[PDB]
Amino acid sequence: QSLEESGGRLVTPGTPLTLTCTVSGFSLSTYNIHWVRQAPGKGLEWIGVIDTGGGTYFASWAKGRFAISKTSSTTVDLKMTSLTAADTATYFCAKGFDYSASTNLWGPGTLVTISSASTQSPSVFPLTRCCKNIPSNATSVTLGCLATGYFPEPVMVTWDTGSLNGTTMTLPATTLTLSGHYATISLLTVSGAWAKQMFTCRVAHTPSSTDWVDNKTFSVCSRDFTPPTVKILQSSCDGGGHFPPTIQLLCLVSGYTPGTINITWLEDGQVMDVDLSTASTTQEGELASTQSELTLSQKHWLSDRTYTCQVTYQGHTFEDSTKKCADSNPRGVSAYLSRPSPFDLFIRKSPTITCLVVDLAPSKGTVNLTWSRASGKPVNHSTRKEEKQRNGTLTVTSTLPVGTRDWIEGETYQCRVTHPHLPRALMRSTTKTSGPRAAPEVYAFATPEWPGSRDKRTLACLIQNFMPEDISVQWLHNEVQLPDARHSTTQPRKTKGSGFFVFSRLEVTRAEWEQKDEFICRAVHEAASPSQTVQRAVSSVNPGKHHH
Amino acid sequence: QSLEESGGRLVTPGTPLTLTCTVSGFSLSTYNIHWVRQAPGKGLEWIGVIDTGGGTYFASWAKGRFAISKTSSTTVDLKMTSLTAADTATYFCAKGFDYSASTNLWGPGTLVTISSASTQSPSVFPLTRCCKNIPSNATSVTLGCLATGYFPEPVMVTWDTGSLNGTTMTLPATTLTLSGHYATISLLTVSGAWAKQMFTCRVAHTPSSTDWVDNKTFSVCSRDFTPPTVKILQSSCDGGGHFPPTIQLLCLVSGYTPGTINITWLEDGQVMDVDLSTASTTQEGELASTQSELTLSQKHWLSDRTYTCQVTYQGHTFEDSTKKCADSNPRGVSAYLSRPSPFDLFIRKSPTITCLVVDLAPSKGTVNLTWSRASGKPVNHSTRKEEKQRNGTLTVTSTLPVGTRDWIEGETYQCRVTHPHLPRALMRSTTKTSGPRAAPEVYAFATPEWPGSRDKRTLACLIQNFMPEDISVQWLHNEVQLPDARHSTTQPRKTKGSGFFVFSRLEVTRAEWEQKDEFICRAVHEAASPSQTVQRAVSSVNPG
Amino acid sequence: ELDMTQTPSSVSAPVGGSVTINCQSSQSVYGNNYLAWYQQKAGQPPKLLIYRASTLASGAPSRFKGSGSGTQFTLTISDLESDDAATYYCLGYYNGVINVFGGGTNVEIKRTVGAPSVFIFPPSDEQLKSGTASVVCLLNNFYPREAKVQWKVDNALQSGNSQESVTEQDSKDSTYSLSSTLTLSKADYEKHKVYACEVTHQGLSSPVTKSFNRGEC
Amino acid sequence: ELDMTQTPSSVSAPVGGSVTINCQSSQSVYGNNYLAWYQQKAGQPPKLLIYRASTLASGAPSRFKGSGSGTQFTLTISDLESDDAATYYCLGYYNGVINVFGGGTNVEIKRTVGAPSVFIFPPSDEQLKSGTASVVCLLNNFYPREAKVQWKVDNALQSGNSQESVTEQDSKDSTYSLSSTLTLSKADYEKHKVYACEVTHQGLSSPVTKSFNRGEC
Amino acid sequence: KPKVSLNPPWNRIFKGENVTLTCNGNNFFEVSSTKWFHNGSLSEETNSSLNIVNAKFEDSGEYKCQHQQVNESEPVYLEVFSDWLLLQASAEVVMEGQPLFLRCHGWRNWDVYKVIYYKDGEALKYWYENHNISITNATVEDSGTYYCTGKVWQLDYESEPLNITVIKAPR
Ligand SMILES: *[C@@H]1O[C@H](CO)[C@@H](O[C@@H]2O[C@H](CO)[C@@H](O[C@@H]3O[C@H](CO[C@H]4O[C@H](CO)[C@@H](O)[C@H](O)[C@@H]4O)[C@@H](O)[C@H](O[C@H]4O[C@H](CO)[C@@H](O)[C@H](O)[C@@H]4O)[C@@H]3O)[C@H](O)[C@H]2NC(C)=O)[C@H](O)[C@H]1NC(C)=O
Ligand SMILES: *[C@@H]1O[C@H](CO)[C@@H](O[C@@H]2O[C@H](CO)[C@@H](O[C@H]3O[C@H](CO[C@H]4O[C@H](CO)[C@@H](O)[C@H](O)[C@@H]4O)[C@@H](O)[C@H](O[C@H]4O[C@H](CO)[C@@H](O)[C@H](O)[C@@H]4O)[C@@H]3O)[C@H](O)[C@H]2NC(C)=O)[C@H](O)[C@H]1NC(C)=O
Ligand SMILES: *[C@@H]1O[C@H](CO)[C@@H](O[C@@H]2O[C@H](CO)[C@@H](O[C@@H]3O[C@H](CO[C@H]4O[C@H](CO)[C@@H](O)[C@H](O)[C@@H]4O)[C@@H](O)[C@H](O)[C@@H]3O)[C@H](O)[C@H]2NC(C)=O)[C@H](O)[C@H]1NC(C)=O
Ligand SMILES: *[C@@H]1O[C@H](CO)[C@@H](O[C@@H]2O[C@H](CO)[C@@H](O[C@@H]3O[C@H](CO[C@H]4O[C@H](CO)[C@@H](O)[C@H](O)[C@@H]4O)[C@@H](O)[C@H](O)[C@@H]3O)[C@H](O)[C@H]2NC(C)=O)[C@H](O)[C@H]1NC(C)=O
Ligand SMILES: *[C@@H]1O[C@H](CO)[C@@H](O[C@@H]2O[C@H](CO)[C@@H](O[C@@H]3O[C@H](CO)[C@@H](O)[C@H](O)[C@@H]3O)[C@H](O)[C@H]2NC(C)=O)[C@H](O)[C@H]1NC(C)=O
Ligand SMILES: *[C@@H]1O[C@H](CO)[C@@H](O[C@@H]2O[C@H](CO)[C@@H](O)[C@H](O)[C@H]2NC(C)=O)[C@H](O)[C@H]1NC(C)=O
Ligand SMILES: *[C@@H]1O[C@H](CO)[C@@H](O)[C@H](O)[C@H]1NC(C)=O
Ligand SMILES: *[C@@H]1O[C@H](CO)[C@@H](O)[C@H](O)[C@H]1NC(C)=O
Ligand SMILES: *[C@@H]1O[C@H](CO)[C@@H](O)[C@H](O)[C@H]1NC(C)=O
Ligand SMILES: *[C@@H]1O[C@H](CO)[C@@H](O)[C@H](O)[C@H]1NC(C)=O
Repeated sequence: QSLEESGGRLVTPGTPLTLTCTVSGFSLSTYNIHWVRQAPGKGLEWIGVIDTGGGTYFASWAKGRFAISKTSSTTVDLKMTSLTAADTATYFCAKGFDYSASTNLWGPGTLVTISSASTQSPSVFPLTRCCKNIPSNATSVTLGCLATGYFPEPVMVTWDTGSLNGTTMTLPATTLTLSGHYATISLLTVSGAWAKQMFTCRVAHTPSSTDWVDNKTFSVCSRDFTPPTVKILQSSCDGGGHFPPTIQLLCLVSGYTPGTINITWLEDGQVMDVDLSTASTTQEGELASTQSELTLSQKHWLSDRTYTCQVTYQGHTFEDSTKKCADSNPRGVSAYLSRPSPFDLFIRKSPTITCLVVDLAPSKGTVNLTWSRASGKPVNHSTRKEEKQRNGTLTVTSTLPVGTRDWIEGETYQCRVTHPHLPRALMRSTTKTSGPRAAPEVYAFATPEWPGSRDKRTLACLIQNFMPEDISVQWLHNEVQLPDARHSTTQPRKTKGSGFFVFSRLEVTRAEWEQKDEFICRAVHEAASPSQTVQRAVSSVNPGKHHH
Repeated sequence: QSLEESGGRLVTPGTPLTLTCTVSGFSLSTYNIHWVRQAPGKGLEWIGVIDTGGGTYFASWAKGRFAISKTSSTTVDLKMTSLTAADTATYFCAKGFDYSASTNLWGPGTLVTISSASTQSPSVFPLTRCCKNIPSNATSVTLGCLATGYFPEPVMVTWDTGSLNGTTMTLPATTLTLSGHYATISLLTVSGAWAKQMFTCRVAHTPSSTDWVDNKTFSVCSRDFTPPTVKILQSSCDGGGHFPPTIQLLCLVSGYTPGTINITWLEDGQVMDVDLSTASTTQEGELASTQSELTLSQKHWLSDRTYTCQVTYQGHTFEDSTKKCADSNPRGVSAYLSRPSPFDLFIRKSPTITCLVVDLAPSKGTVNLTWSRASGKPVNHSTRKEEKQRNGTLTVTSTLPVGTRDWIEGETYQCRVTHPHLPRALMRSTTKTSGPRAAPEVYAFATPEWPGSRDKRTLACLIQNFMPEDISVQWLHNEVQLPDARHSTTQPRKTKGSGFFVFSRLEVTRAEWEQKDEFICRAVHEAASPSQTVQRAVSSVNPG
Repeated sequence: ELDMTQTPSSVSAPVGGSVTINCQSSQSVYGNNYLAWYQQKAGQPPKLLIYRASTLASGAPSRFKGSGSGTQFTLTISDLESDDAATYYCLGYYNGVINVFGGGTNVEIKRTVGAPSVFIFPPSDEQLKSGTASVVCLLNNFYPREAKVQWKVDNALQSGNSQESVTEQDSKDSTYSLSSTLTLSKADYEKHKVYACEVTHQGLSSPVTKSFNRGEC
Repeated sequence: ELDMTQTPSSVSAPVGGSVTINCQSSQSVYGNNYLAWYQQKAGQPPKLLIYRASTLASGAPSRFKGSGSGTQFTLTISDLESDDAATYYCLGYYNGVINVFGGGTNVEIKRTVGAPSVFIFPPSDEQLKSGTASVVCLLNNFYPREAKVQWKVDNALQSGNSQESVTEQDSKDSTYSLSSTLTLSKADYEKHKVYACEVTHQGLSSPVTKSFNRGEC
Repeated sequence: KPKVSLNPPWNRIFKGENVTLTCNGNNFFEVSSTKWFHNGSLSEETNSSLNIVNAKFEDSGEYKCQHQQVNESEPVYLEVFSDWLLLQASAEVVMEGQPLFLRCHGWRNWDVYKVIYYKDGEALKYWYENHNISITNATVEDSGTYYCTGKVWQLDYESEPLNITVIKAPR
């Protein structure tokens, strides 16, 4: 004999909403159903009642916005229209003995939010203490998860403790002051053999999706090792100030507790082939020392590329950076503004534009970044990320959701950049291309089998004669859309006649084509028909039927 | 029965000189005495004769400057006066049967020098070959002594070989062109147990003093004159290019035979305090390694002073030096230097490189552009060209033809530009890659027919997994290479693993494939074998 | 139109004391006793204590007594325990099928002083790839509520970058739990070494400090 | 006043041939035969071959034949050996007790061809403390005298910093010996790495190169 | 009449920049007080030099001065811009033989590199750093619409064009 409420979620103002009270144990032909709401920080407030005959009676403030219906023998629906921000509340349904709401059987309530921010998934991080501050005789230990940055309420955290017992304490949420998002912690106190026990928190956010489940699985320690220090040395230029014809880079990983270690060199963040560099590890006493040597041409050094020494040691990353040295380093702020991708516009159906502002000098104060439309109609709320980079600059990214119909009918969007140290405002604008239209031709090909490439094959796709230039190409294999990073795609270039072309290259492995040898190259483009996509499948088996 | 001359000596101009002919075996009351001189590099010249009665007669050029006298029964003196540099000669006395100088008994001659330079003692140095170039078996070996820098003639070299019989030979002296001094090389060839034997040369220089004796004592082999390799490494400025508060300099002495070593740092040639740097030494197998760390202030580094690592190993000095870098755009100018195209290099076999310098000012005074190789071998003339641009700047372009074989073996080529308004010379350098080699894969495809486009097709060529990145692509139809404007090729980008790829695209017309439907995509790449060229043809046909 | 006035909005009494909560109505209730008294804690549905203005509900203890008639009604809670600290409500049912809740009354229970147990949590490396660092200070099982948390980043007192989350008063020992989250950026975290949480509480004679060093764990 | 001309100044013939050296005087000699023929090598006094213009001296071989009278005199050396490569002189005795030497004639023998043995000597460490470096290339026991020595310092051909010393022809095997000394400063010697001596000779089909890198001995 | 002098001479400044208007003529009447005219409105300054500190956009416009003489001075115009590069110039109308100085000036003493001046479309002069063309004389073909391309903090910026016109000194 219980009651339970469902259907509470985040909707916009003006959106109708239906809650369902599912009852169990009693009959609705004997008992009435009451509806009571309660705002956060406010007391209880009666909404209404349905009787056994179906007659609904409400309060004075309801004014016909609330309707109660009996849908089945166990479910009672409550429908709301004309919702504003005052209706953000936890809603309870109750088994009423009479028309009075004096009863001992209530449901747990469901939570309804009326706001205008983005629905954000939580980021879940473990919370373990410092193991040097954790005593060795500790019969019990307290640990946790932080689920932060989500919008809106609620998340729920359960705990997998293994064979151990665990007291679980979930604190109430705090609204973050800068973003408006929520953050919770969940704490788990266990006893016994906690030092070898593997602990999991399960955080679910039903406003994101019903089956959004994040398991953060972690053990409780943060003692690592004595920390290495990374420094990079370089070749000297000569007595006339001139560079040698090759440049040596020496990445030095100073004295650390011996263990497995990896070194990756990066050229502007991209992984280099390991053959062009060496690495050496020595041990003196109880301490290890590591060096890595990199060889570069003089041309590459003079091209002002940035090189990163990446150290991976016991699951922890260290890093160091270098670029060509300079006596003085002038730099100014620049800004770029993208159009939405066809994939986001027509497949995902959620287009956005991004204003990316790079190479600003990190002075005092935040940079003013404003979105506007030439029509004067309102813009949506944007998201803003600020990130310090390896080369010393600060890069700010702003992403603005745009209306799909808005974009298609030719609206012009503006990014406006202001800062006190700027001379003038930086201005960027973006709009749908005013040229005509032409559909893509698609051709997919496989390279032949030959020695040395038995279990790894290169696949290729040609997309051509389309106009205008904005196109998205992806590869699909066995009812999953493969990640963009798996393949490579050239920049659109003009054809000799009319229109543009792109090439895509995808290296595939033996297990994939033995799984399914059908690989589909698909282009999404505004001029494609009938649903703005065109696709072609290829099989790489391509059997040698000579003379048919 | 012999004759011997004495008294030949270096004297000043105007100094009188007396030579003595000492005879033995015969009597001067029976035989006459002739005097004959010979200049160095010239012929013999008769001076005079004294008879048994004491009467002397001279040549026509003597003019009373020479006098002969009988001093004893065995000695005959020649007094010679009013001397200039033409009397520098070797002087012979002879036993004359009659007043003719037709005789078979002559003395060895004595040497008379009239000069005006300073008397210098010789410096004696051993001359031993390299012991790795000396073979292990090596039944005879040749060594020597160089006695150099002395004035005037002569020196004499004898040899202590120990227990060996040996052969000695002394070369004639050479006048040094810069100083006017002399130098001799005296060589000794020995055999047997020469590897343990200590050999000595005695160089004596009677112009310095009568007992100036230099015995110089040395062996054939020891160990290597081990040349420990000096290199200077330096601190990083960071990822924004800013300098840190201090600069570390690291002098490395890597892989050398162990011994005493000292490291001194100089700042503009003056010795820095010992506490400002720390040195350490390790050993691995046989080879030693030494390092030294020097800490500099940022200000000192930025002051453009020269820092010198001075390595003293077994008493000998090995050097390296450094100063603050030049950051390749001194006045905002840019310079670029290309590599040869593979098509130019391997197909036409006339590779060229091009040096382009942009954003110079259009002022007077011609730019000085010079080409060079690090090895010092000669370069050809280039096509020097200047032109002012529409934006008021001036670009200078030069194209140099280079040897195909020269490039393939890894030569470095240098473009050097000097302008009067530039504060220092600007340099650019280019060379072959130091990475691995991987030959390209070539794949060629014809598109199927698309509805509505009966008279055109597109050909696609995939070139992949090559290393290094330099590559040329051509398309051919009817055995002739098609113009470059007909086809489009992307810039090289890295694959997912090793190597690079490019795609090439060629639109063709119905007239072309009906003329010949076979079209060849050919890639030229340095790693391709056997002639740096790999191609694949494609047709627009079916198996049928 | 009609009103339910619940007085007072807050009342405090120790363990063993009594509180009186009055509800006054503008119009008399249906059949002059149709009023309920409810007890509600945080995150929970309200639990019925009194129905029909004097009759005790099933499962409610006998120390909750209800009285009154007409417009004037009174709940008296004698023999106060530490579990009884909650928000209490009255419900009036009327003619025309109208149910109006009361304004609410918070009851505060004075019990024994407990010192907080302080723990400090460095941010984990999965947050250290997102560009944000949140340092967590936990105050565990303290009575009473009033405590002060100060953040020290390289011995500098922080301001405007910390937020506190406090639980409800517990149902078995009636203590409180607090957390202060210190939110910093990537560059503001890695430019500093020592991170300290200083806790001042009246059960502590001195403000206790738990600290760590960045990277030295 | 009076002249005595020896023609030619140089004459060449192989082994087994003959040379003729003529001496012509402006005035006839004393008693129309008083003339001598001498043979002189390097560093040695001249040895008498002919006295009284036809009479062979004691110890001279019979292949030296003197002839002539008056003013015109001729030495014929038939059956030529490699020992006979020397400088030959004619001596005229005149009235008034006058002895006049001839101008001299260099006789060049062709004998069998010997290739040079090439050795290279780095400068010793005692010379390297003095600021000067001398690199020695030795060409040992060769015939003929015509050979070319080229110095290569980091594959650059040197010019103006080398000097050669050539010995006289040997009295046993009739070969020559040569040395080329390359003289450099200490700053120039330490700026370069490889040092090569290239020898071209008529007995060698290719120019043989002996080289050393700095140190590595 | 008195005339109005500008220190510095440039009638185009940047936002935030200073400038001082001085106004003097022949001393037929003794200098005691002066009147100032921003757009026509009388300014609250009596002294002969008016200071103009931290320019705003409203500091643009027609300027004029006056003394206790009867008739006024000429309508000097002061444009104020906020931008990256302003190609400043000495005078907007010039008469032959007086000096003309040009300056492609960058915001708050910043250094503009790879500077090129354009006269009527063609490239008049280019210099590596910023430069200061000074033509002491002015031909009647010197009249043109000028503009300058520059590089400030590695990025390219073009100045707003400014039309300049020489006239003949007889009549
Ligand atoms: C017009 O021309 C002048 C050039 O002469 C430009 O700048 C002037 O700069 C000086 C120097 O600052 C100003 O004089 C005074 O500045 C004080 C602050 O700086 C001093 O003090 C600190 C320590 O306190 C030292 O470290 C520093 O080195 C200086 O010694 C102010 O405190 C003064 O008092 C008043 O001024 C401020 C201005 O904001 C008021 O808000 C205050 O309430 C206070 O009462 C004083 O100003 C001088 O004033 C500047 N001139 C002008 C006209 O402002 C101008 O920038 C230039 N105008 C432009 C370019 O538009
Ligand atoms: C004396 O007379 C003067 C002339 O009659 C009057 O000057 C005029 O003042 C107004 C306002 O002060 C000037 O308008 C300027 O400001 C607005 C708003 O500024 C915003 O946009 C700018 C775009 O350039 C940004 O740079 C700013 O940071 C800010 O975001 C703009 O709408 C104007 O821009 C327009 O005009 C300029 C040229 O002035 C162009 O370059 C632009 O592209 C755009 O077309 C101005 O920036 C107005 O320009 C000015 N008149 C003149 C001729 O300069 C003055 O008000 C008056 N004084 C008094 C006290 O009465
Ligand atoms: C115009 O430029 C002037 C530069 O000289 C500015 O300065 C002076 O400012 C003072 C006070 O504001 C004025 O003084 C007033 O007038 C007289 C004269 O006093 C002055 O001279 C005596 C010596 O004779 C000296 O001791 C004083 O310190 C003053 O400097 C007196 O009755 C009073 O002091 C009175 O304050 C000056 O008159 C004035 N000088 C001139 C030449 O006008 C002046 O601020 C500028 N005007 C502006 C900005 O409107
Ligand atoms: C370049 O710079 C000069 C100043 O630095 C400019 O000034 C002077 O300009 C005159 C113009 O003719 C030159 O010629 C002289 O003219 C005077 C007077 O001109 C008379 O004739 C004209 C023509 O009809 C008439 O219009 C006038 O009213 C006068 O009646 C004569 O007296 C001289 O003989 C001479 O010809 C000057 O030479 C020149 N001065 C100098 C120092 O160069 C000059 O105009 C500038 N040029 C340009 C193209 O801008
Ligand atoms: C060249 O362009 C400049 C603007 O950059 C024009 O302004 C003049 O610039 C010079 C040098 O920058 C100023 O000289 C001053 O000298 C003193 C003493 O050395 C020093 O304390 C100052 O800081 C400054 O360097 C000059 O006053 C300034 N004049 C004006 C009216 O602003 C200049 O007119 C142009 N032409 C020439 C021929 O220089
Ligand atoms: C200010 O300008 C006026 C312009 O009309 C000057 O007027 C003068 O008036 C007299 C009387 O008719 C004439 O004779 C003159 O020819 C006019 N012009 C000039 C230039 O004097 C007035 O004099 C001017 N004020 C001053 C001080 O010059
Ligand atoms: C379970 O919790 C109790 C405390 O309630 C503790 O004493 C006990 O050791 C725990 N048991 C295990 C197996 O951890
Ligand atoms: C988390 O763990 C639970 C417990 O087994 C499991 O049902 C759930 O699927 C897990 N979720 C994820 C995302 O791994
Ligand atoms: C120098 O060497 C010679 C060669 O044997 C030797 O006779 C002589 O005694 C040596 N000189 C001295 C001073 O020993
Ligand atoms: C010494 O004489 C013998 C006799 O033939 C010879 O074999 C040997 O090589 C000679 N030694 C040297 C060093 O010449």
